[PDB]
Amino acid sequence: KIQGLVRPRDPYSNADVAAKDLRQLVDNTIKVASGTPPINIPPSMLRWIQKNP
Amino acid sequence: ELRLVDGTYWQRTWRENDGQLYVDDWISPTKADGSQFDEIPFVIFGSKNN
Repeated sequence: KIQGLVRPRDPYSNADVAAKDLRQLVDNTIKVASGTPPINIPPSMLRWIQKNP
Repeated sequence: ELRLVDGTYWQRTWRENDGQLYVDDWISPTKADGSQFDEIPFVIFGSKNN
């Protein structure tokens, strides 16, 4: 964004004015990685009580 | 389970309810008129033959 994009000028005067510029700013989105800790799901306990693994 | 006893067709199904193992009773499917069957209605097809 240009702050002093507008200047009060005088058509009769001839005095110089300092310049500005088109700055460029950058947005961001950080990446997050998650997961699941190893969970024991052996078939033995489910089969023992006669249940589908 | 498909079985052929003395030239008749019988089949057993195993219910196996979710979390269990249950089995149906014996029963013999029969045609529109009756007479049961003489061969199992299960055909196995392969590249060479059936």
